[PDB]
Amino acid sequence: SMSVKKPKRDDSKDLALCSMILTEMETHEDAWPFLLPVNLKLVPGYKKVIKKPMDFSTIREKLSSGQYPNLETFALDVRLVFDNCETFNEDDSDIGRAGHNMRKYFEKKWTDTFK
Repeated sequence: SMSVKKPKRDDSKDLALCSMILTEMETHEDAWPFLLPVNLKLVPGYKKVIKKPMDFSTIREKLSSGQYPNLETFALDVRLVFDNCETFNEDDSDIGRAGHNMRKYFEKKWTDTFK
């Protein structure tokens, strides 16, 4: 509360570490469904159904331009990528499986880096 603060967690390396995680996600072989925004002209249903599209390129641009105020808003956008994928794709499809694999990969790196 006012003039009463928890001890300062060092957040000075957060930007660099989120960039590293994002690099690892970008270079994973199963990243291909997520590298670029879904083409809303060419994919029926996507625009109406997925209220907040997100992809790795868009996360990378947001990261590089100071549009994440803290590491939790970064993790929210990454998880959005996988939540969208599950909304639109059957679990038993290549893209559906890609999304489960990538979410697992991400959550481990996240825990190991920060928790």
